[PDB]
Amino acid sequence: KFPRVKNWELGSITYDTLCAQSQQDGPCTPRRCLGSLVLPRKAEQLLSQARDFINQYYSSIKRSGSQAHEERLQEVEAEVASTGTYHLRESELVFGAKQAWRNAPRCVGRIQWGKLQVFDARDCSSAQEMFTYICNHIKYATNRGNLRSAITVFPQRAPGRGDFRIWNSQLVRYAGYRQQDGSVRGDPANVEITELCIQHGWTPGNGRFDVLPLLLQAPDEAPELFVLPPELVLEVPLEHPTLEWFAALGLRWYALPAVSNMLLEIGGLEFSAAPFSGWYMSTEIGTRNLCDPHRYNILEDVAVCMDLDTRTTSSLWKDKAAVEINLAVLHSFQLAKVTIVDHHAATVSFMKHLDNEQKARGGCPADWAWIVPPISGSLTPVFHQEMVNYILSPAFRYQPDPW
Amino acid sequence: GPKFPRVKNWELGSITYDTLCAQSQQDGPCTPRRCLGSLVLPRPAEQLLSQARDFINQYYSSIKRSGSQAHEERLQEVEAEVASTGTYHLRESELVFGAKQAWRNAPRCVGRIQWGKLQVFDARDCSSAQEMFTYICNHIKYATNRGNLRSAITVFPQRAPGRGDFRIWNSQLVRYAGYRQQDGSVRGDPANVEITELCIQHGWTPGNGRFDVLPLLLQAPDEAPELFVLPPELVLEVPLEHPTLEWFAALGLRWYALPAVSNMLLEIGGLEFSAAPFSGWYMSTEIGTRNLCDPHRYNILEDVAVCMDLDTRTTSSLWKDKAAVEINLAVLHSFQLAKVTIVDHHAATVSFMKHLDNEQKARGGCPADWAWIVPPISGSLTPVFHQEMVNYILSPAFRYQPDPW
Ligand code: HEM
Ligand code: HEM
Ligand SMILES: Cc1cc(N)nc(CCc2cncc(CCCN(C)C)c2)c1
Ligand SMILES: Cc1cc(N)nc(CCc2cncc(CCCN(C)C)c2)c1
Ligand SMILES: C[C@H](O)[C@H](O)[C@H]1CNc2nc(N)[nH]c(=O)c2N1
Ligand SMILES: C[C@H](O)[C@H](O)[C@H]1CNc2nc(N)[nH]c(=O)c2N1
Ligand SMILES: [Cl-]
Ligand SMILES: [Cl-]
Ligand SMILES: [Zn+2]
Repeated sequence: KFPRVKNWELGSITYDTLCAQSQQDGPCTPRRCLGSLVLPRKAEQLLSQARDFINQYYSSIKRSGSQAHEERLQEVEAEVASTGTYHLRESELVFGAKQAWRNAPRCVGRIQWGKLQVFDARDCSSAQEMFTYICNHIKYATNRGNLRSAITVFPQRAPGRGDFRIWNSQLVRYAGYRQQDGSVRGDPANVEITELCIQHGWTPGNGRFDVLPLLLQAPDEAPELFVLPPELVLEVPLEHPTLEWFAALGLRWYALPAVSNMLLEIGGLEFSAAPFSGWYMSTEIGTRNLCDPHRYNILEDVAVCMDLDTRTTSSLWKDKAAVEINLAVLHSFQLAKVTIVDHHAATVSFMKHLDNEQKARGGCPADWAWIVPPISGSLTPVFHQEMVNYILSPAFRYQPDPW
Repeated sequence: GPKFPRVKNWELGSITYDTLCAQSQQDGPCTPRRCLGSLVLPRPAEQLLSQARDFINQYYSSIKRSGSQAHEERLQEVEAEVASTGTYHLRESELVFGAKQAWRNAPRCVGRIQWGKLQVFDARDCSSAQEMFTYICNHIKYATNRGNLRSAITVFPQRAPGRGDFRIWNSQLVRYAGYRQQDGSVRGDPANVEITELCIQHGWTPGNGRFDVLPLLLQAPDEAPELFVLPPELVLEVPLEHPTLEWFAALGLRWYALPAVSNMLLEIGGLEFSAAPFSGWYMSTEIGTRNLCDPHRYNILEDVAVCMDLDTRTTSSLWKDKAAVEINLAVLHSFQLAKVTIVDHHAATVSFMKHLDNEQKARGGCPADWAWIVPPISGSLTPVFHQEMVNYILSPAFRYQPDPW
């Protein structure tokens, strides 16, 4: 029937009835679970999604059945029947953006979901205008290190017309230059975007942390290249509270995590450019970005500096170096007065969020493999909590690369 | 592309397709509408015969005699036996193949690289609780081997029509007592509170330590379980010390050498073996992270962090992470010093990636439960974190079964 959901540390049980509201298939079947896969393998419809969303909106303002609610439904209907599409009012877009964050199964930061600044950028007609909105978004969100969550929404997709797109996967990305002796200098995750930039006329650097320009694209136009003003990109030098040699590693990370390659779907409408930002959880930087073998891969370097036995796995040299790197990220962001949350505090807030949502909506869609942090899993409460994963709309979705 | 799940490793960029999942004949808990992958326990002769035939086919394939005269004859013999008695019996070599294949098929086990080297003790002649005990002690002595641990399974008689099961009530052959206290706390292992109280109900005189080895409650068919004390010399333990933190030894922590699971059901060709205890050797995180640091287990994290003089008043000091690493190191160092087989989570996961490649070639895939395969500390520092996995049920299988009481 409905999933019985148990927490194995406390022995407490809930039941998810929210999943019954899902209208979209995930990748699992009774024959086999594909829950660990990162990406998906691959007018009456629009109208029914539209109506459902308008229903969500009016219920949320506690005015279901009001004349305003009936009129709005007819507007949507008349617009679709005539034009094949429709448009949201700003207040609907604001509600929609918040629900999409709220519904995002892979996000451990959802306790913050109702606090989101929404910039309406739907009156955008050029890449140059896109750039101006983006600079303002960054300036607002960064806020001298007192980070504020925000989203900017660019014009929706229209049939038989190219999309508005930001080609970069994030607003801030460090270059990855592939030197022909096999290796990569910089961030291996951004090799393809770096090359795309150079090809579109960017003068490349040759450092480990060169901030990339943005490639911005208006419909059916070649993308345009814009360099972000260095004073807009707040960055944090990494040092360690006790290990003085750590700063000599020349490591740093940027303050603002702003994803810019995802599609925002609201009521059947699709926003192909809608970058969103919040603040970092430390493990993203300290564990994944710096310690992944296919990223900066600094584990061995830090270990050799800590004079650890690199010869055998059984000395746990990797685990020790990783802890210290995460410590340095936390220490450095704290010294710089830049908002950051550690994985213990984040997962503790998520448990509170699960409980809030259980009372509010009867469940919470969550992807266990993503919610549990990449170091010290079972040391956090979420490890011991069963979760149900399913797709609710409004939603953030992946979409193909524009190139 | 091919019409099978596509499986990617995000570290290496390499891609495989799982075709083995096509052979699954039993559903798990997921649907296209919602994934239940994270749940720990998810919820007639014609039915027996098809399970039986499938297994005999599997057996004859494994010896490259599929379609042979002996194959058709063994099939014919299984149908005849089921037809006249409602059940059938496995030849010795079929039981051995079945036991190894159940291990090979176990989605939650990271140690499967070793699957082909499993010593199978045939105990289907056992007729008493006392005899079960003799078999179990023999298993323990062989598997323990003075610290040079050897994988083994002992198989007691199958479930039979209208007759009680053979059962071992304890969840493992070695378990530390958990004594419920007057204030509500637990002395010992909280995981074992219930089995401890059952032992006392059945006549065990209880100790009062943190590490009292429990007696075994053993049940022969249609009889009350009998109580058996393991002679201490048979139960190898390892006192825990740390290679540099000299005070760690003073904590008086220890763990037993042999992980031997005893409450699972071994299913083969529809036959059900309700008592089939199996053992290997530990991965160090099972002891160092889960058993010692889980909040609902021994919960020693704060004790150790205080000894290490860490800031336990704030999450951002990473005092939990720091203490947990040193505890795992102590586990590894103590087992190594004691010459008792053990594998760290890095070596174990590397060996499992090797296993995945072997099985891709041998069977076109490998059923695996990501959440269980990725270790409870240092997750993304191990190669399995970045490997997509397909989970599904194959038979022969080890299955959960309800508690006997
Ligand atoms: C405010 C503090 C926030 C924290 C601490 C946080 C934390 C996280 C973390 C750790 C991840 C995993 C990312 C990865 O491993 O690659 C994630 C993913 C995600 N977050 Fe949040 N987040 C925050 C704000 C937001 C906001 C404002 C939004 C949208 C409005 C959002 C939506 C998402 C989405 C859609 C993903 C999945 C990304 C993907 O699948 O590629 N988050 N978050
Ligand atoms: C040889 C060394 C072995 C190692 C290092 C190993 C490792 C592990 C680990 C770390 C787990 C996770 C347990 C947990 O978190 O509760 C596990 C589970 C499991 N193992 Fe292995 N194992 C080994 C041998 C065996 C053998 C010999 C068998 C059977 C013949 C086996 C069958 C299983 C099964 C069925 C589970 C799942 C149990 C459950 O879900 O309660 N393993 N193993
Ligand atoms: C709003 C927000 C806040 C935050 N702390 N992290 C994020 C995600 C940032 C992030 C971190 N590592 C990696 C990625 C890339 C993910 C790519 N997808 C396709 C798996 C993104 C977003
Ligand atoms: C053969 C074998 C080897 C090994 N290293 N571990 C095991 C599992 C032992 C084990 C460890 N922690 C916890 C448990 C309890 C299992 C809980 N199941 C029933 C959900 C069992 C078995
Ligand atoms: C294969 C596996 O699904 C994949 O590597 C996932 C695991 N969990 C994750 N969790 C987070 N937060 N971010 C990730 O990129 C991943 N990667
Ligand atoms: C809720 C979650 O499924 C549960 O805590 C699981 C997670 N992964 C695990 N993995 C292993 N090896 N052992 C476990 O007990 C668990 N517990
Ligand atoms: Cl990032
Ligand atoms: Cl154990
Ligand atoms: Zn699933």
